Amino acid sequence: NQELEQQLCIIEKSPLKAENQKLMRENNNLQSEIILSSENAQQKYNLLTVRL
Amino acid sequence: NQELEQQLCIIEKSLNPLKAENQKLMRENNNLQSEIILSSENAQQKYNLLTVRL
Amino acid sequence: IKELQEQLRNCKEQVHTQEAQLSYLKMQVSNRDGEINRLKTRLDVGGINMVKLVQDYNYMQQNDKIKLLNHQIDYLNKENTEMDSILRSKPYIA
Amino acid sequence: KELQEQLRNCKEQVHTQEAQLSYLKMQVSNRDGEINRLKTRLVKLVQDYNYMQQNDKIKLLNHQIDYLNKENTEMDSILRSKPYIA
Repeated sequence: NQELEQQLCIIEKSPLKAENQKLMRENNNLQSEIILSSENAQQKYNLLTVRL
Repeated sequence: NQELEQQLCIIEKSLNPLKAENQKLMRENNNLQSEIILSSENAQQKYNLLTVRL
Repeated sequence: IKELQEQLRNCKEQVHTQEAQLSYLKMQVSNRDGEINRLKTRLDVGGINMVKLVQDYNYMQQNDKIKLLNHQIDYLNKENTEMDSILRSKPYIA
Repeated sequence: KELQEQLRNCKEQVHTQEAQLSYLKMQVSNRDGEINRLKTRLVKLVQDYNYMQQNDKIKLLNHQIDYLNKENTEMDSILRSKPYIA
C-alpha cells in the first residue's frame, strides 16, 4: 500500500490532464494559425488580385 | 488499499476516459489543425502561382 | 530553331520523373492518413499511451521541481547568508 | 520558330511541377512530424534511472533546503537580537 502511495504522489505533485490542458491551448493556436494563414492569404491575394 | 484503489478507480473510470476522449479528439484536432494549416498551405499553393505573374 | 527541341526533349524528362514523384507523394499522403487514424483508432480502442505519458511527464516535472527548489536554495541561502553577514558582527563585539 | 514557346510552356510546367513536389514534400514531411508527435504520445530502466536519480537529487536538495537553509528560523532570532546594538 505504501509502494502504491509512493507512485500515486507522482501525479499528486506532478499527465493526461496535462496534455489535455495543453491541447486546449495548443489548438487555439493552431486554430489561430489556420485563420492567420487562410483569411490572411485571402487578404494577401485580395491585394495580389488588385496588384496583378 | 481499497481507497488507494478507489482514488484510482475514480480517476480511471470517470476522469481519465474524459481526458482520454478529450485529448483524443483534441489530438484529432491538433493533427487536423496541423493539417488544415496544410490546407491554408493549399491556399498558399494557389497564391504561389499568382506570385508567378507578380 | 532546332536547339529548342533538344532542350524540350530534356525538359520532358522531368516531367516524367516528377510525375513519378508526384504519384509517390500523393500515395504517401494517403499513407500518412494511413499512419494517423490508425493512431486515432488505436486511441479509440485504448493505450493512449497512458503509462508512457505519465513517466515522461514525470521526468520533466521532476526536472522542473529541481529548478524550483534550486530557486528556493538561492533564496534561502542568500537570505541567511546576508543576514548572517550582517548580524553576526553587527555589534562586532558589543 | 514557335519552338521557343513550346519550350517555355514545358519549362513553366516543369517548374510548376517542381513547386508542386516541393509543396507536397512539405505537406508530407509535415505530416511526418505531425504523426511523429503521436509516435511520441502513442527504456523503463532510464525512466527508473532518472526518475530515481532526479528524486534523489531532490532529496539531497531537500537536505540542502535545510543547510542552504532552515537556519532562517534561527536567523530570525539573530535578526531580532543583533539589532539590539540599537
